Amino acid sequence: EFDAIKIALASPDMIRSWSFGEVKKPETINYRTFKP
Amino acid sequence: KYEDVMHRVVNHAHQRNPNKKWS
DNA sequence: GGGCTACCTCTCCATGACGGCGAATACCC
DNA sequence: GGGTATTCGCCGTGTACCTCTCCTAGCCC
RNA sequence: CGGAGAGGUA
Repeated sequence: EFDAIKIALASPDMIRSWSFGEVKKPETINYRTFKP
Repeated sequence: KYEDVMHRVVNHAHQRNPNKKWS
């Protein structure tokens, strides 16, 4: 499948390529409904 | 209507000496 | 006592390891 | 300033397992 | 099925 592992610094554009959406609130789930 | 679970989080290391590390 | 709502950062807790190694100053001309 | 000491800061310190206990504060009701 | 602590085993 894959040869050698490469490691490098994390560019901000590369981090935005990893992601799937900005987190903006510190709340996690609700506990009244367990849906997040 | 929030009962945010981060106010229910168990302090699961409640017996550790405060000077120990890595946890 | 206890059920509902939530920290959306305040002070002295501490105090009995030792070796080693390397970096960041201290100093002596 | 150049080489040498001295303090200061980090890293580390044996494996596998078996029981048990213990997990939230504040407050205005 | 989450991690700490205490004791114990070799």
